[PDB]
Amino acid sequence: RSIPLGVIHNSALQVSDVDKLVCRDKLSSTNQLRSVGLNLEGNGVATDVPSATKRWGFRSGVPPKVVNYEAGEWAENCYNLEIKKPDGSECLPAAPDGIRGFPRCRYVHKVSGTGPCAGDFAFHKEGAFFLYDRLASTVIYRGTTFAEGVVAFLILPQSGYYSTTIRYQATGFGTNETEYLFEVDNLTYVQLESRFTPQFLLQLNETIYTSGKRSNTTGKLIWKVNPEIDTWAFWETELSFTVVXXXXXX
Amino acid sequence: RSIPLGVIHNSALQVSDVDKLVCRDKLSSTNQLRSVGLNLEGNGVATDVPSATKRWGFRSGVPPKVVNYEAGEWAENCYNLEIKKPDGSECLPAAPDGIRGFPRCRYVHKVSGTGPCAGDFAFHKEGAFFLYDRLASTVIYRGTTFAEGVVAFLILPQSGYYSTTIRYQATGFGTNETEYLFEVDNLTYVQLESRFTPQFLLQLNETIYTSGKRSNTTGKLIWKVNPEIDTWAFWETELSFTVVXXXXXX
Amino acid sequence: RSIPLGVIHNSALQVSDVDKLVCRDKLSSTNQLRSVGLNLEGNGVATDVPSATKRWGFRSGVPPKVVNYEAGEWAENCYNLEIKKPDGSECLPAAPDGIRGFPRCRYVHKVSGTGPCAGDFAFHKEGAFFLYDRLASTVIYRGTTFAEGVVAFLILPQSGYYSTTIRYQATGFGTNETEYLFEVDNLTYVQLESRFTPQFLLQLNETIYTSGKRSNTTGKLIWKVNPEIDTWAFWETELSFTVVXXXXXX
Amino acid sequence: EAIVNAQPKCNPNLHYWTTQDAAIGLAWIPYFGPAAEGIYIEGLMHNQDGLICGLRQLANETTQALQLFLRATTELRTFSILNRKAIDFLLQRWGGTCHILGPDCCIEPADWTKNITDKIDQIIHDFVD
Amino acid sequence: EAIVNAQPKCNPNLHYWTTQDAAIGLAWIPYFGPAAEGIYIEGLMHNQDGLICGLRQLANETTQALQLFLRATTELRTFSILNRKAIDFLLQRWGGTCHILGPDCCIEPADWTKNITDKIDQIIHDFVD
Amino acid sequence: EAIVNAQPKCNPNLHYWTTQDAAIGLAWIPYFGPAAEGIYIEGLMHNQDGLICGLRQLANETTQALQLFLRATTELRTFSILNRKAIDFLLQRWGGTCHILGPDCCIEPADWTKNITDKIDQIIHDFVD
Ligand SMILES: CN1[C@@H]2CC[C@H]1C[C@@H](OC(c1ccccc1)c1ccccc1)C2
Ligand SMILES: CN1[C@@H]2CC[C@H]1C[C@@H](OC(c1ccccc1)c1ccccc1)C2
Ligand SMILES: CN1[C@@H]2CC[C@H]1C[C@@H](OC(c1ccccc1)c1ccccc1)C2
Ligand SMILES: CN1[C@@H]2CC[C@H]1C[C@@H](OC(c1ccccc1)c1ccccc1)C2
Ligand SMILES: CN1[C@@H]2CC[C@H]1C[C@@H](OC(c1ccccc1)c1ccccc1)C2
Ligand SMILES: CN1[C@@H]2CC[C@H]1C[C@@H](OC(c1ccccc1)c1ccccc1)C2
Ligand SMILES: *[C@@H]1O[C@H](CO)[C@@H](O)[C@H](O)[C@H]1NC(C)=O
Ligand SMILES: *[C@@H]1O[C@H](CO)[C@@H](O)[C@H](O)[C@H]1NC(C)=O
Ligand SMILES: *[C@@H]1O[C@H](CO)[C@@H](O)[C@H](O)[C@H]1NC(C)=O
Ligand SMILES: *[C@@H]1O[C@H](CO)[C@@H](O)[C@H](O)[C@H]1NC(C)=O
Ligand SMILES: *[C@@H]1O[C@H](CO)[C@@H](O)[C@H](O)[C@H]1NC(C)=O
Ligand SMILES: *[C@@H]1O[C@H](CO)[C@@H](O)[C@H](O)[C@H]1NC(C)=O
Ligand SMILES: *[C@@H]1O[C@H](CO)[C@@H](O)[C@H](O)[C@H]1NC(C)=O
Ligand SMILES: *[C@@H]1O[C@H](CO)[C@@H](O)[C@H](O)[C@H]1NC(C)=O
Ligand SMILES: *[C@@H]1O[C@H](CO)[C@@H](O)[C@H](O)[C@H]1NC(C)=O
Ligand SMILES: *[C@@H]1O[C@H](CO)[C@@H](O)[C@H](O)[C@H]1NC(C)=O
Ligand SMILES: *[C@@H]1O[C@H](CO)[C@@H](O)[C@H](O)[C@H]1NC(C)=O
Ligand SMILES: *[C@@H]1O[C@H](CO)[C@@H](O)[C@H](O)[C@H]1NC(C)=O
Ligand SMILES: *[C@@H]1O[C@H](CO)[C@@H](O)[C@H](O)[C@H]1NC(C)=O
Ligand SMILES: *[C@@H]1O[C@H](CO)[C@@H](O)[C@H](O)[C@H]1NC(C)=O
Ligand SMILES: *[C@@H]1O[C@H](CO)[C@@H](O)[C@H](O)[C@H]1NC(C)=O
Repeated sequence: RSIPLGVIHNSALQVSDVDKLVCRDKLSSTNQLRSVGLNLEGNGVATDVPSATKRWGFRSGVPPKVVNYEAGEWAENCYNLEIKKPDGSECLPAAPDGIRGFPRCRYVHKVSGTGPCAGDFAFHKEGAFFLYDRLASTVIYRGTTFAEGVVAFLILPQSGYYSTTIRYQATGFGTNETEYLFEVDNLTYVQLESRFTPQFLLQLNETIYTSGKRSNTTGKLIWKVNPEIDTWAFWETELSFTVVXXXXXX
Repeated sequence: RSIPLGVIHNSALQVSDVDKLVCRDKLSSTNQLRSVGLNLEGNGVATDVPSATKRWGFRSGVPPKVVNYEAGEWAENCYNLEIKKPDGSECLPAAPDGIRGFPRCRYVHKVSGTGPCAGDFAFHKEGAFFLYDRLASTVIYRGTTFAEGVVAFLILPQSGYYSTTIRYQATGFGTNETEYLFEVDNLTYVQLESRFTPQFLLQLNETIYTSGKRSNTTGKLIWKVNPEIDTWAFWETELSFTVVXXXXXX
Repeated sequence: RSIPLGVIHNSALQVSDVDKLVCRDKLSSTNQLRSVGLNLEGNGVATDVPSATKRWGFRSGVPPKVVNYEAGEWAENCYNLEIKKPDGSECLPAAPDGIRGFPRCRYVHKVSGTGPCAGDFAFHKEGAFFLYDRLASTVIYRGTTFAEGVVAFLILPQSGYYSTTIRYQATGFGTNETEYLFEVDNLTYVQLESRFTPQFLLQLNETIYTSGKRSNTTGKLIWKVNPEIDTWAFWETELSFTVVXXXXXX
Repeated sequence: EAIVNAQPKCNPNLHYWTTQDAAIGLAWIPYFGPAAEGIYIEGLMHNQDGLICGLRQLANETTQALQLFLRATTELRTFSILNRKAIDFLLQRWGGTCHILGPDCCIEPADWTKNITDKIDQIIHDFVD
Repeated sequence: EAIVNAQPKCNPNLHYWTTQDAAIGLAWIPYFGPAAEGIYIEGLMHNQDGLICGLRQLANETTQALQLFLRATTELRTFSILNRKAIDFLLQRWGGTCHILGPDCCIEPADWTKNITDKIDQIIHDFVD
Repeated sequence: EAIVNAQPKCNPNLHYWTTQDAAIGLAWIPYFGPAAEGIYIEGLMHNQDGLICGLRQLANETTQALQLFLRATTELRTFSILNRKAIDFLLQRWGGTCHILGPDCCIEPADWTKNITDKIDQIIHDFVD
């Protein structure tokens, strides 16, 4: 169909197009035409890595497509994927020339791991876009920070920045049997669940470091949080460790 | 010069431009502006591989150029070239990103073989374009199906699909001493001539298979059609085999 | 800010924009809109290789940018750089597809050599552009002839070509300790200074050849011009050789 | 000028394809939608008003100006041919002062004429004392 | 039509970034200027007139037509969406003859009316002999 | 504002090249035509009205706004600077209702004035009974 256009009439936003304005409507400069990228975050979608990755999938036969946008929204959750196949080959294409990561991310969820990747490109299952630096794509690029979102086109009428990288390891990526681990260091991991917020993950990381709960050997140590530990949208808001290489954090 | 524009006046198509319309002429939407690709087939050109390849040639010093077009014509004959030099290097460049083959071809004449290729790019000797998927180029891309054609620009006023690949082998491609063979299988070939239609080639292929005229050894078998066998444009329309490794099909 | 536009009013060129014209101003065709590239040469900048290279520098974190221009100025001095790091890696990126050298150069100063190249891209320190074939860039491309210049945008109202390549060798390129040698042949060089004009370099080359002052061994011979030898802008205009492997040309 | 088909033959029918396709459910989502081979619609145009044979000759005659345009542009071209045609169309009509009742001004004061000369009968008809 | 936000939630505030930034000295020179991370300005818009929650629903509803547009175009696209919208806007108003006092003609002869009917009192008032 | 050349020198002559070239035979065919080095025409402009020295200063002063424009755009830019200037020109004149005899409306009702006040002598002159 024809691409809709947002215009302000009667102190309210309305969808319209250039062919259904009235002579009273005045477009005197291209400066009144604006493209904006809005994050799925703002609509109330679950942003944890298990929930977010379920919205993406691999498909072949569909070429990727790209559209510009001028202004974007500060994101709390972004994602940066480094996925390989079990044979070692890359699942995602390198970012084309001039495609930089999404510029404003409070938490960048960097996910490394493996999966079958039964498809040439990773698309958004719900039809949304992957928002990069002033560029929206239909597919995910390797190692490039993105926010999920959608684009609107408008006719206008005539605060420090901090980013924290949260690293994960993944097995069976893409399938319906995907497993995630939160990486404390290269040998200490926490089995991840959907209910863990970014703030809880950063405090669990600070607790493990200061309490000496990191692995002090050459082997891999994986902690499990017991379900008895728990603590809305992002905008509206005594631990015992014993080893059982699994373990439990009560 | 200035690019001409097709406009309908007095129940007839006329060439004009936006600077020589009258106030009666009404262009109220970019939807009235259309680019169309027309196939040389429709003008009555010989479409057989020997005749068609004579219209192409290699030249250096001229960069390739590309133009978009929105609508195209169903083609009976398309071409897909895989040519190398005797030293093994490729004669034609890989198709740029996002250039797919021509989307509607009844017969794709796939030509593999060798030639000197005295030139960086292969151009159309008569100035025509090579039509790909909604993209017209001045040069041929490697292994990419194209139809020869030309582009028109218009101001508008306010049926199953089957494709058959016909494979050829070529020596001396580009020169005036080019030889072509129609490939029945990897060891059975027919010496090609200009008068062989696609329908005749497919029936000759079906006859050779069912009659057991394929090579039953490890060597190469080449059939020749005797001139006594024969049978307009595409839109207006008891065999004896003995071996003489050449042979004859009477 | 907004990109200024040149318009002719009262028999003089004025800076303006499309939003501050009067109804008397008539723009009836895009043919009246023109982009032009003007060479820094025309403003009186020193064009010798030592002076010119001081205006360029390496910087990281800034992506390169490119803008089209339609008409350009014949240049007396152009530059073509082939710089490597001491480890052998290239300092400058290969020219993108379709970027050809500046088309009109009386003297192409080809500079080969080494330097630290502390930066991903080489920019113009004074904010000017590097002019290629109808394309202006913010960065220098490897082995691609360019002229320094700037771009203007205009609203219009409703002689053989010879090029000479002058080759140089450079050490410490980019730093404030750069050394240049004018190459007579692969074993005979002249220590370069800012005051040497292209015409003086070509006559010094012709004198060295005809007088047999080229190196007649396998080693490297470097001539020095004594300061007693000397001879405005480009548009307004008995030698003794003894060896001292240095030497002097009096 | 008119279009004179000077080709050896003309196929009078245009069996064409394009991508100018209300979607069916989730078919608009690229992950669920058609492959690249299945985005085309087809149509068949006949030679009414000789438009097809004229179109074939028009595309043939467009080539020289099109090739000369492509030679003069760099493959980093940043403008479309048809959008520039649309802009030139508007600049031809409205790029200068529109003198009403002029040959180059596309303003018809028809109803405005029979709104003044119609409503003269409000001052000449009401001339009583 | 109007915009009906049908999302599970709405963040009523838009903390946005853009690159629509008088330069400070030599900061405009790319060699001396900011890195790619430092070219952004920030702003905060609140939900006055419900514009933010309407904008989120608008971007959501734009996706289908946007995806269908991207499927039909080749990634060698040579035209911008917003420039084509601007051209279509002008073609809608001025692509044909503007009939004064018509519904599709954006010409107001207001002052021109009270310049004729005002200056009738130069010929009907001066009718003396 | 005016253009004040503040450069150390000015070359008052512009020896220029461009590609704005009736073709000779088959020279338009890329296979037979010129190489990339031979597509240029040359010209020589002198400093009449000081246009050349003004042009050199204009290009110099354009750089800051041009660089700031290039910093804010992504190298996937899909619009041309000059086409957008042409669109903005039309939007400035015709982006709203044109009030006749206004300062921002480029409509001259000159002949339309002396077509009404001329043809008043068809009703005031024909007032006989
Ligand atoms: C400091 N910013 C503020 C005001 C000027 C500068 C640029 C930015 O612009 C906003 C804006 C919107 C409406 C009116 C004025 C400024 C803006 C947001 C998105 C896209 C473009 C501009 C916000
Ligand atoms: C089903 N098709 C048919 C009619 C709508 C759909 C789209 C296609 O459009 C034609 C067309 C031409 C003139 C009027 C209406 C439709 C078409 C051909 C080439 C380029 C664009 C559109 C033909
Ligand atoms: C032979 N040249 C001469 C005149 C026609 C041909 C093309 C070139 O055009 C000039 C020009 C400028 C103003 C009026 C007429 C021609 C020109 C220079 C720069 C960019 C475009 C055109 C100069
Ligand atoms: C109303 N339509 C009908 C007849 C004229 C107008 C335009 C359309 O045909 C177009 C066309 C363009 C591209 C592909 C297929 C049809 C057309 C315009 C001019 C000349 C021939 C066909 C069908
Ligand atoms: C006057 N401005 C004020 C309020 C309406 C007009 C436009 C601007 O807000 C824009 C906007 C666009 C992109 C980023 C940030 C603000 C806007 C337009 C429509 C709906 C919501 C916001 C602020
Ligand atoms: C009528 N022409 C004559 C004089 C003004 C008009 C424009 C043309 O010169 C152009 C020009 C542009 C690019 C290359 C060469 C010439 C021109 C416009 C403004 C200022 C200087 C020259 C020559
Ligand atoms: C738009 O919103 C609806 C309802 O929340 C949702 O089902 C749909 O997936 C959204 N579309 C996109 C492209 O995100
Ligand atoms: C989910 O995973 C199970 C493996 O336990 C598999 O049998 C099933 O087919 C999967 N479902 C889908 C929809 O892929
Ligand atoms: C952790 O592992 C990564 C992946 O091999 C490696 O790049 C990094 O240097 C390691 N860090 C430490 C502290 O060992
Ligand atoms: C985890 O805590 C350590 C201890 O300060 C810190 O260095 C590290 O950055 C933290 N990790 C994250 C992801 O914040
Ligand atoms: C050594 O590592 C274990 C985890 O395996 C950790 O809990 C323990 O605190 C470390 N050692 C000491 C003495 O704390
Ligand atoms: C156009 O038609 C003429 C006559 O059939 C032919 O000679 C010429 O080569 C054609 N041009 C192209 C570009 O095909
Ligand atoms: C055609 O081929 C013959 C070889 O038999 C050669 O002598 C002749 O030069 C060729 N003609 C052309 C035009 O290349
Ligand atoms: C025929 O030869 C081609 C080219 O090497 C090869 O790819 C193909 O597999 C062969 N087919 C058979 C049936 O041998
Ligand atoms: C030739 O005939 C065989 C026998 O059915 C068939 O498999 C093959 O596809 C045919 N080749 C072509 C090019 O149609
Ligand atoms: C074996 O191959 C020949 C061709 O060389 C073929 O004509 C013949 O039919 C085959 N053998 C038999 C018994 O048919
Ligand atoms: C413009 O001219 C001034 C004065 O000559 C100079 O300082 C400045 O560097 C120039 N700008 C560019 C971009 O060359
Ligand atoms: C210039 O080079 C000298 C080396 O002799 C160095 O000490 C100095 O720091 C350099 N100056 C600059 C500005 O780099
Ligand atoms: C001079 O040296 C260059 C660089 O290795 C080489 O390419 C060229 O062939 C040499 N020329 C001669 C005459 O030795
Ligand atoms: C130097 O002189 C020789 C002698 O003729 C000539 O071959 C060579 O091209 C000259 N070099 C340059 C850069 O002109
Ligand atoms: C041999 O080379 C020297 C430079 O080293 C040159 O000046 C001299 O002329 C050459 N030999 C003769 C006999 O001239």
